[PDB]
Amino acid sequence: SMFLPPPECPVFEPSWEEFADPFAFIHKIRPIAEQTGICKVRPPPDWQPPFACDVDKLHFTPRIQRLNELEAQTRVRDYTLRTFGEMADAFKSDYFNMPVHMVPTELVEKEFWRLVSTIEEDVTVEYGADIASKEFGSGFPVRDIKLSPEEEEYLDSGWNLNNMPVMEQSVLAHITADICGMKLPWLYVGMCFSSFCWHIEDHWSYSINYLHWGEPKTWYGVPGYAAEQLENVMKKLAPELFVSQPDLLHQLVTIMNPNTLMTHEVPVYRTNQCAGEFVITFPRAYHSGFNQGFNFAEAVNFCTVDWLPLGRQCVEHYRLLHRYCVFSHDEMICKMASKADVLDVVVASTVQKDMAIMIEDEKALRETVRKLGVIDSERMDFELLPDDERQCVKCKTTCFMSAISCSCKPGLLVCLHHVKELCSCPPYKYKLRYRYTLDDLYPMMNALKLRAE
Ligand SMILES: O=C(O)/C=C/C(=O)O
Ligand SMILES: [Mn+2]
Ligand SMILES: [Mn+2]
Ligand SMILES: [Mn+2]
Ligand SMILES: [Mn+2]
Ligand SMILES: [Zn+2]
Repeated sequence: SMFLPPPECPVFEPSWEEFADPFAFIHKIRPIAEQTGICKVRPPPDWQPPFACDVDKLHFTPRIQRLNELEAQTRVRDYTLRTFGEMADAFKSDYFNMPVHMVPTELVEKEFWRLVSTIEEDVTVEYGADIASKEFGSGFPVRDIKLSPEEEEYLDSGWNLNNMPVMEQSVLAHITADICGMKLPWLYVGMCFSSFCWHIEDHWSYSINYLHWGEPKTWYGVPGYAAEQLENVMKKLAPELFVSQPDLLHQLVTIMNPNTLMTHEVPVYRTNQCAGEFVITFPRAYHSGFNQGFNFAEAVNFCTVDWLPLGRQCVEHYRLLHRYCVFSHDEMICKMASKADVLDVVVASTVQKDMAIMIEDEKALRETVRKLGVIDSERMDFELLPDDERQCVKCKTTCFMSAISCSCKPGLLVCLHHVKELCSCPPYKYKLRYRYTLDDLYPMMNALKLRAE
């Protein structure tokens, strides 16, 4: 009894009516799926986008992966798709001395958790993980090169993961301070035992993952509500993963047995995602897994109106951890407000709610730094500053509403939580740099209120 598989995560089979709008559907399943963190979505049976690729003209460089539980790996030779598949299939086939398509999923799972926990075995595999480029395009059809009408039906589908980010019910859309990390689909070419470590998404966003083809992808997921609980457990067993590092290029992640989590009463769910199925991860929902064999997946992050409050909670949490932000949440809120006329009216209503909190928090923060003896002030267009030039020098948060500077430490900023941390000149030498006066802010919100009624 080495491995006791976690209970199955929820599986949805939307009707074509239900399926019509992804954000509508995702909102409907949310009460269920956020209780399990991950869920699986089976498109209607005839929904099948064409995958078409030259297996010989796609090259990529693969990440080498040693399979050791609790060992630190960082988030992020040449193969064609075909050479990789030849390698992948030969590996699984030899590992089990079985026909590569005949190994039971149960067994691959059990064997995965055995080999990551045994120190004698030093199994190393290779993964491909990379964004859509001209050198490595989407597995979905994109508008250009000429498409068949089969491909054009799927060109504008909500579930084409290229359109998913930029749709109307979506929030990361009209961000202009762009991410690419979170706007653009990622492609994963898997092989047997290649894995992805426990993580949650940047800014606690949703993600959606489509397995285009090949053998299944096994997932473990934890509901967002048990996030910290999982983190406590992981802290206890692998504390060097929690040594805060100088960038998001350094955040440490690990493979860890879901049985270990279950023993400590952290709820874990599993699923085998098969070709043509979607997995959706909910905000702050931890997840990990491994591939059963040669396969091809595409994934993208996204943010709904449901998420906006969590997005603010996350940036707050990021500041306590002194973790770097991918983008400014406030800055996004204000870009939206400044486009209140062309916003979906449910979106505008939700932004207004978040903006009202932002403004009230900002009011109190400014009152506080005033009582500290910071008197001087000057407007500053923070969004013009490269991110490295507007991070709080203590908590590393990306400044947008306001910051404090000082002639004594030129170029340096702190957010208004860390006024004491800028330098040691007296606070009459400090300057409050701010994007907006409170008087600017209230009209922006009223624009949102007018749009929503
Ligand atoms: O490795 C993958 O295919 C996916 C990981 C994820 O969606 O987090
Ligand atoms: Mn096969
Ligand atoms: Mn090992
Ligand atoms: Mn993920
Ligand atoms: Mn602090
Ligand atoms: Zn700060």
